[PDB]
Amino acid sequence: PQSFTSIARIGDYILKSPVLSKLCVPVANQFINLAGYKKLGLKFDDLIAEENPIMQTALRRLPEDESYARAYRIIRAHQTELTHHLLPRNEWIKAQEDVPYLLPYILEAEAAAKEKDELDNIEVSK
Amino acid sequence: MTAAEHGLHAPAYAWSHNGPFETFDHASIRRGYQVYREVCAACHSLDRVAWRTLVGVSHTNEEVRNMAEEFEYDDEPDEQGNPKKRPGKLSDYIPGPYPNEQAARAANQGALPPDLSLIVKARHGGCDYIFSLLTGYPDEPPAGVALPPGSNYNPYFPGGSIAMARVLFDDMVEYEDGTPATTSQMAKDVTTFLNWCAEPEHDERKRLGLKTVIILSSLYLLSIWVKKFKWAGIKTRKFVFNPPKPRK
Amino acid sequence: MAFRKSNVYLSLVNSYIIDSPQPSSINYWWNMGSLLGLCLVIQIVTGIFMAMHYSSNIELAFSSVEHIMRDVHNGYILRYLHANGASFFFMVMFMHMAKGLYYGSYRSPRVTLWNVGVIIFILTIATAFLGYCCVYGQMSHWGATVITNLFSAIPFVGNDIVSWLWGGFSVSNPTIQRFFALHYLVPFIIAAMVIMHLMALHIHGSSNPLGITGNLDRIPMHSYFIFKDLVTVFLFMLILALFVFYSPNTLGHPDNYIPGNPLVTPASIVPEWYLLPFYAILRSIPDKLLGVITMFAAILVLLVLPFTDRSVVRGNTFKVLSKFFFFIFVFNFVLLGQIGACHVEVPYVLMGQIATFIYFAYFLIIVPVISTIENVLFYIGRVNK
Amino acid sequence: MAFRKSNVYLSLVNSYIIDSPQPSSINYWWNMGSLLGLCLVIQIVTGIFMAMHYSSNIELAFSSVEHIMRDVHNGYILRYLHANGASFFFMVMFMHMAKGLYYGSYRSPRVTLWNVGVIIFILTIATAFLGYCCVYGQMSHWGATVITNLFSAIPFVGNDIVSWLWGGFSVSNPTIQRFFALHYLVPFIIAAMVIMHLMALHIHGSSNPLGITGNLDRIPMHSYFIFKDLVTVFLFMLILALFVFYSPNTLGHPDNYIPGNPLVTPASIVPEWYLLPFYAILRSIPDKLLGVITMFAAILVLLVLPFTDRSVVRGNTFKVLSKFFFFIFVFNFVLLGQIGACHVEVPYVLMGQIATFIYFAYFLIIVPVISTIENVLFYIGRVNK
Amino acid sequence: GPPSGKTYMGWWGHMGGPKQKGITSYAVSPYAQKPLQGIFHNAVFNSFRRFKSQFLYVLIPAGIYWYWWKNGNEYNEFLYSKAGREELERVNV
Amino acid sequence: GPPSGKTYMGWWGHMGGPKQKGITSYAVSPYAQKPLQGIFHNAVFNSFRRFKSQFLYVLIPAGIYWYWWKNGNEYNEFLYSKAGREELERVNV
Amino acid sequence: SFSSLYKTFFKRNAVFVGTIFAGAFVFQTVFDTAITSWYENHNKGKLWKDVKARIAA
Ligand SMILES: CCCCCCCCCCCCCCCCCC(=O)O[C@@H](COC(=O)CCCCCCCCCCCCCCC)COP(=O)(O)OC[C@H](O)CO
Ligand code: HEM
Ligand code: HEM
Ligand code: HEM
Ligand code: HEM
Ligand code: HEM
Ligand SMILES: COc1c(O)c(C)c(C/C=C(\C)CC/C=C(\C)CC/C=C(/C)CC/C=C(\C)CC/C=C(\C)CCC=C(C)C)c(O)c1OC
Ligand SMILES: COc1c(O)c(C)c(C/C=C(\C)CC/C=C(\C)CC/C=C(\C)CC/C=C(\C)CC/C=C(/C)CCC=C(C)C)c(O)c1OC
Repeated sequence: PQSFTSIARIGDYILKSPVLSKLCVPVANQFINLAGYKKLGLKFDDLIAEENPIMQTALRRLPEDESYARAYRIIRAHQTELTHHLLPRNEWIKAQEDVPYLLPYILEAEAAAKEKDELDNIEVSK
Repeated sequence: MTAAEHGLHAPAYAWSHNGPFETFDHASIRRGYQVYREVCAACHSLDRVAWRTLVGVSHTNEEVRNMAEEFEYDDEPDEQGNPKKRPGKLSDYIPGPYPNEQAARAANQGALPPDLSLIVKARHGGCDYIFSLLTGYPDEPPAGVALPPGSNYNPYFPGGSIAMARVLFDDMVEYEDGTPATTSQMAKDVTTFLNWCAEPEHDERKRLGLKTVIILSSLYLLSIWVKKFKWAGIKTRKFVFNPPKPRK
Repeated sequence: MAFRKSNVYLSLVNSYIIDSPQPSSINYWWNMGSLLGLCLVIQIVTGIFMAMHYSSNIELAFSSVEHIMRDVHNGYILRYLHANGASFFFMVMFMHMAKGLYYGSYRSPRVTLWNVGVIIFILTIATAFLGYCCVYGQMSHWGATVITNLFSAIPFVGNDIVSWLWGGFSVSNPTIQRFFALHYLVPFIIAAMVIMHLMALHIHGSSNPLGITGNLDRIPMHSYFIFKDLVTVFLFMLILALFVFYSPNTLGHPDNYIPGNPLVTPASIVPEWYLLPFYAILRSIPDKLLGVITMFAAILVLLVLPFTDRSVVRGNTFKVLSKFFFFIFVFNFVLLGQIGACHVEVPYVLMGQIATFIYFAYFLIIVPVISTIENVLFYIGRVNK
Repeated sequence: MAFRKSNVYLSLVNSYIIDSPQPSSINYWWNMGSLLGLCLVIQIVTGIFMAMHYSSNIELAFSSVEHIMRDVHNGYILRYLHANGASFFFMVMFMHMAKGLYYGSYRSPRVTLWNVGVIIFILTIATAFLGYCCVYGQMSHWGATVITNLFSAIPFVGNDIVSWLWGGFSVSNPTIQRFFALHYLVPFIIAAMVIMHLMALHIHGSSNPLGITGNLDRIPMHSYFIFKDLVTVFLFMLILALFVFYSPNTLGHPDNYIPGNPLVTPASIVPEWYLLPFYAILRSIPDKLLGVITMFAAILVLLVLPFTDRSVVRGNTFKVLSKFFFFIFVFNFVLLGQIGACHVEVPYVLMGQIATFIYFAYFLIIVPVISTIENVLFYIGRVNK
Repeated sequence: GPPSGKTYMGWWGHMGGPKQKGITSYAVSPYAQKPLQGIFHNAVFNSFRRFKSQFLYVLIPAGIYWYWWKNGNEYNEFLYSKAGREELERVNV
Repeated sequence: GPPSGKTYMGWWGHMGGPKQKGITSYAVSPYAQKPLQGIFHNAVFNSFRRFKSQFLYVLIPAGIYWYWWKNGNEYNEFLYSKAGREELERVNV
Repeated sequence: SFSSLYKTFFKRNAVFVGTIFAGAFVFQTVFDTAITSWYENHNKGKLWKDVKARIAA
C-alpha cells in the first residue's frame, strides 16, 4: 500500500530537475528492460496488485478492449511460465509499447477517495 | 574455539562397518566378546543389553548357558525368607563386579566408568573416535606439561588427562591363532563389539533400508512418468487471441 | 447435485480434495506445504504409537526409551523416524516461510492466514523445546532447566511463578510427567490451528509465483495436483529413508545418548540445528530480560512485516534489488545459525551483533525504502514525455 | 453485512451457535442433548487432567490412583468426578435415545442422524468397559478376560486376533498398556463422530413434540435457548456435585478398589449397572457364539427401527395405545436389567428367555401391526362412508 | 444456507475475474502424444538458461558472507597461536 | 458458503415453510410485565392437568410388572426357604 | 501384437482387484526372497551362516 499521488509528485520532481534526471533516467530504463517482464509480453499495469477495493474501482472503469487485452496477457503469461519457456523476440513488448494505460484512472480514483475520506472526518475550525 | 582443548579431528579411517552395502564382520564379534570379558570385566559395567541378542550372532547355543551357570544372580528368598544363590538365566543382563555402583567409585582412585553400552554414540566422531583415543596417546606427555600426580595423557581426547589405566599391553590374548598380541587387532575387535552393542540391528537395518530405497526409487520414477503423462494435455494447450468487434 | 456433492459428508471432501480451483502456475513450492502437513500428521501418528509403548517415570523413562529402542520389533525405527521427522518438519517449515515471504503472499488477501501461520510457528517452537525436554538425558533436561531459568526473568516476580511452573525448587515425578503430557497435548492445538489455517486458505484461495491475479484460469486439485503431491512426498520419503536407514543419527547430536545423570555436563553442549539463529539473537544482546524480549521480537516481527512493505507490485520476481537484499537476508540467517553453532569469543561477537543489527534493520527499514525506490523507478523509467 | 457474519470464524460461530432457527415447542428433553455434550466435554477434560499425573505401568496403575488420592492436592475430586460423570453420561445417553425413540425422531430426514448415533452407541459400549478394564481391580481382570475371549468362537480364526489383543499369549504388560492407550484414544473418535452428528443435525434441524412441521415459528439460539441449556446444566451440576461430595459409593461399585490378585475373591461379581440390559440377554440362549450374535442382534434392532413401523403420524403422543406398549417396553428393559443383576436360578433363568423374547418382539412384530391397526382405526373414525 | 462473505474469488461460474471474449484454447488428449517428447532439451537448455538468468543474484551474498566467515576463522586461528600471551591480552580489555 | 443439496429447511428469510397470510402477533415488552404472580397456583394446575391426561400409562405397566416380580419372588419363597430339599428335585428333573 | 487374447483381459473390474492384490503379494514375496539372497551372496565369511563350518573341525 502506497499512494500513487506521492509517486506522481516524486516523478514530476525528478523529471524537471536537469542533472539528477540526466543521471537517473538511463539507469532507470536499463533497470526497466533488465527487469524481465518485457520478455514475457507483460505491460506494467498488468503487474500491480489488483486486490484492495480502490484497484477494483479503477479496473471497473476500463474500456472493454483494454480489459480483454489484459486478460489475454495474463493468460498467456500463465501458460508461458507453466512451461518455464519464453517465446522468441516476436511477442516481446517493444521499448515504447509499455505505456501506462491505467495511470489516469488510478490518479483520479486516488484523488477522489482521498478528498472523500478527508472531508468525511472534518472539523469546523477556522 | 581454542584447538588446545577443542580436540583435533581424527582422520576418517576405513572400517568394515562404514558403507552403504555392508554388514558387521561378526566373525570377529565372537572374538570381541572374549577380548572385552578377559580384561574389561572388573573395569566397567556395560549392563544395559541382555543375552537374548547374544545368541545367533556371537555364540550359537551352549556357551551362553555355560556362562549363565557360571555366575550367581541372587535368587528370590525361600519360604523362610533367607537369601540364596542361583544360576543365571538366558534372559538376564550382563552383570558386574560392583553391587550396583558403589564398588566402582571406591576403587577407580577418581571418577566413575561410563557405561560402554552407548559410548560409541556418546562422543563426536564415532567408530574411529574410540580407536584414535585408545591409540594416539603417547607414553610421555608433551614437553612443559606436568600432569597431576597419578594421571596419564591423551592428545586426541579433549581434556588432556583421564583416569584410564593404560591397560593395553599386548602378548597376553592369544585365543587360538596368531591374530592377537598387536594393538590394532584388539582395538578393531573392541570398537566393532562396542558398535554392535550400541546398535544390534545394523544388518537388518541395512537390508530393510535397501529394500525401502529400491521400492521408493521405483515409486518415484513411476510418479515422474505418470505426472509427465497426465499433465501432457494441460502443458501443451495453446491460446489464440482474436480482438472482438468494436461494439459494446 | 450428484451423489458426490449432494451428500454433506462427501460435499465437504468435494470442496477440499475432489474439486478446488487452484491456479495453473503453481511451482514445486506449494506441494512443499502439503508435504509439511503430511509429515506433521506422520509425526503425530508415530507419537501416538510411542505413547502407546512409552513410560514417562524417571525410574523408567530412560528404561522405556531403551526398551522401545531394543526390546521390541520395529522399535528403533520409531525413534529414528521421530528424530528425522522433527528435523525435516522444521526444515520444511523454514522453506514454507521463505516461499511465503519471497513471493509476497503476506499481502492484503491473506493477512489473516499470515498471522495464523506466525502464531503456529510461535507455539510450535515451544512444543519442539518441550519434546526436546522429554528425552531426559544429560542435555535434554539440561536445556529444560536453561529455559526455566530464562523464563524466571519476568520482572516484579521471580520465585513464585518459576516455582509454580517448574514444580517446586527441585525436579521430581510431577515435573517430567507434566512436561511429557504437555508435549503430548500441544500438537493437538497445532492440529486445530492448522485446521483454522486451511479454512482461511480455502476461503481466500492461493497466490501465484507471477504475483498477479489467478482467477483467469483455474484447475481442479484432484487428478492434477494430487499426483504432484504424491511425487513430491515420494521424493521426501526416499530422502527420509536415506537419512533413517543408512545414517539415522546424523541430524541429531551425539549427546542425548547418555543415561539420566545431571551431575557432570558434557564438554560440547549446543542446541538443535533448528534453534541456532535464536540462540545467536539471544547471545548478541547483552541483557537477560531484554535478550528474551528481543528473541520474542525477532520471532514476532513477521506480524509487523505486513503493512510495512509499500511496494505496489506483489511478489519479488520482477524486482531485482529487493530479491538481492532478500538473498542477503537468507544468507545472513544461515550465517547467524553457523556463528551460534560455534563458541563465543573475539571476533565472533562483533560480527554476530552486526548480523542481528542488519537483520532488524532489514525488516524495519530497508524493504520500505528500497520498495519506494523501486516504485519511483518504475514510474520514471516508463514515462519519457 | 455485519462484521460478526463477515469474519469466517465469527461467521461459523454465529451460524452454528449464536444463530440457529430452533423450533418453538422445545422442552427440557432437547436441552438434555446439549447437557450430555457438556458432560462429555467435561469428562474428557477431567480425564486429561487425571492422566497427566498417572502412570501407565502395570504395577504402578493402582498405585497411581492411590498416589493421586493420598498425595496430590484435590486428588479425589478428579477421579470421583470422572467416574460419576461417566455414569451420568451413560444414563443421560439412555434418556436421549429413549426421547429420540418415543417422539419419532427416526423418520426419513434423520436416518443419517440415527445411524451416526447408533454407531456412537456401538463404540460407547466398549469405550468405558475397557476404561474399567484399565483399573485392574477385583472384577476388572474378569471383565477384560470376558471381552478378550468373546471373539474366540469365530471359525478358522480364534487365536490370532486374541493373541494380538493380548500382546502375546496371555494377559501381561501389553494388555494393560493397550487398554490404557485405546481408552485414551477412542474418545477422540467419539469426538469425531459427534462432530459429524452435530453437523448432520445443523444441516437438517431438530424436531417437534407435536409431530408436525416446525418451519412456522422459530427463535434464535442465543438469549433464548442458551438460558434453557444453562438452567439444565446448573441442575445437572448441582445433583452431580451432591452425589460426588456426599455419597461417593452410590454410582460406582465397591469392587475395583482392590489390587488384582486371582487368589481370594467373593462371589458378588457383577458388571456395572449400565451393562445389565445388554448382559442379561446374553445369558438366555445357551451357547458361546450365540451370545455374540445376539448382542449383534440387540444392537442392530436399534438400527432396523427406521422403515419398519407403519405409523404415518410421527410420534406417539397422539396415538391411543402405542405409548402404552412403549411404556411396557421401557419397564421390560428396566426389569430385564434388574433380573440380570440377580444370579442365574429358577425361575429367573426361565425369566431370561421370556424377557429377551419380549424385548426383541416389541422391535420386530409389535410395531408394524400396532401401527397398521392405529392407522386403520384413524381412517375408519375420521370418515363415515 | 446464508451466503458467505464478499470475496473476489468464489466457485465455478463466478471466478470474479474480468469478463473476457476472443480467447480460444486448443487442447489435445495425452493419449495422442509422447509423454516425454522433449525432456532432454528441457533439462539441458532450459535448465542452463534458468541457471544463467539466476546467476546474477544468488552467488554474490553467499561469496561475501563466506569471505566474512573465513576471515573470522583466520582471525580466530591466528589469535590463539603464538600470540595468546601478548596479543590476546590486549584484545580482551 | 457454497449451496448445499436437497433440504427441507433453509435459513432466516428463506426457511421454506408454507406460504401464509393474515396472521397477526403481539408482545408486551417483558420489562413492563411483572411476569410471575401465581407461579405456585400455575404449577399446581398444570401438574393436575398433566396427571389427569395420563392416568393409566404409568400406573398400569408398573403395576403389572410389580405383580410379575412378586409372583416370581413368592415362587422363590415356596422354593428357596428351607423347602428346596423337596422341590429342587422336581424343578431340576 | 496385442491380440484379442490380451485385449479381453482388460475389461474385468469386479474381480481384477483380488487377483491384482494376489499378484502384488506374490511379487513382494519373490522380491524379498531375491533381496535376501543377494544380501547373502554379496558377503561371505562375515555372515553367521558359514562361521559354523569355519569353527567346525
Ligand atoms: C547423478 C544423480 C543421479 C540421480 C538418479 C535418480 C534421479 C533420476 C531423475 C530423472 C533422470 C534425469 C533426467 C534429467 C534431469 C531432469 C530434470 C527436469 O527438469 O526434468 C523434469 C523433472 O521432473 C520432475 O517433475 C522433477 C521434480 C523435482 C522435485 C523437486 C526438486 C528436487 C531435486 C530433483 C533432482 C534430484 C532428484 C533426486 C534427489 C536424490 C521436468 O520437470 P517437470 O516434470 O516438473 O516439468 C517442468 C517443465 O515441463 C520442464 O520441462
Ligand atoms: C580394561 C580395559 C578398559 C577399557 C577398554 C576401558 C574403556 C573406557 C572408555 C571407552 C572410557 C570412556 C572414554 C571416553 O571418554 O569416551 C573409559 C573411561 C573410564 N574408565 Fe576405562 N577402560 C578400561 C579400563 C579401566 C580400568 C581398569 C579402570 C579402573 C578400575 C577404568 C576406569 C575408568 C574411569 C574412571 C573412566 C572415566 C574417566 C573420567 O570420568 O574422567 N577403566 N574407559
Ligand atoms: C510435530 C510434532 C513433534 C515434534 C517436532 C517432536 C519432536 C521430538 C524430538 C526432537 C524428540 C527427541 C527425540 C530424539 O532426540 O531422539 C522427541 C521425542 C519424543 N516425542 Fe516428539 N515430537 C513431536 C510430536 C510428538 C507427539 C505427538 C508425541 C506423542 C506421544 C511425541 C512423543 C515423543 C516421545 C515419547 C519422545 C521420546 C522418545 C525418544 O526419546 O525416543 N512427540 N520429539
Ligand atoms: C506448520 C504447519 C502448516 C501447514 C500444514 C500449512 C499448510 C498450508 C497449505 C496447505 C497452504 C496452501 C498452499 C500450500 O499447499 O503450501 C499454505 C499456504 C500458506 N501458508 Fe501454511 N501451513 C503451515 C504453516 C504456516 C506458517 C507457520 C506460516 C507462517 C509464515 C504459513 C504461511 C502460509 C502462507 C503465507 C501461505 C500462502 C501460500 C499461497 O499463496 O497459497 N503457513 N499453508
Ligand atoms: C468420555 C469417555 C469416558 C468414559 C465413559 C470413561 C469411563 C471411566 C471409568 C468408568 C473409569 C473408572 C472405572 C470405574 O470406576 O468404573 C475411568 C477411569 C479413568 N479414565 Fe476414563 N472414561 C472416559 C474417558 C477418559 C479419557 C478421555 C481419559 C483421558 C486421559 C480417561 C482417563 C481415565 C483415567 C486416568 C482413569 C483412572 C483409572 C483407569 O486407569 O482406568 N478417561 N474412566
Ligand atoms: C452419546 C452421544 C451423543 C451426543 C453428544 C449427542 C448430541 C446431540 C445433540 C447436541 C443434539 C441436539 C438436540 C436438539 O436438537 O436440541 C442431538 C439430537 C439428537 N440425537 Fe444425539 N447425541 C448423542 C447420541 C445420540 C444417539 C445414540 C442417538 C441414537 C441413535 C441420537 C439421536 C439423536 C436424535 C434423533 C436427535 C434429534 C432430537 C430431536 O430432534 O428431537 N443421539 N444429539
Ligand atoms: C492448497 O491446496 C491444498 C488443499 O486445498 C488441501 C485441502 C490440501 C489437503 C491438506 C492436507 C492433506 C493437510 C491436512 C492435514 C491434516 C488433516 C492433519 C491430520 C491430523 C490428524 C491428527 C489426522 C487425524 C487422524 C486420526 C486421529 C486417526 C489416527 C489414529 C489411528 C490410525 C489409530 C490407530 C490405532 C489402531 C488400533 C489402528 C492440500 O494438500 C493442498 O495442497 C495441494
Ligand atoms: C445445533 O444447535 C446446537 C448448537 O449450535 C450447539 C453449539 C450445541 C452445543 C454443542 C456442544 C456444546 C458440543 C460441542 C463440543 C465440542 C465441539 C467438543 C470439542 C472440545 C474438545 C475436543 C476439548 C476442548 C479443548 C479445550 C478446552 C482445550 C483446553 C484444554 C486444555 C487441557 C488446555 C488448558 C491447559 C492449560 C495448562 C492452559 C447444541 O447442543 C446444539 O443443539 C441444540
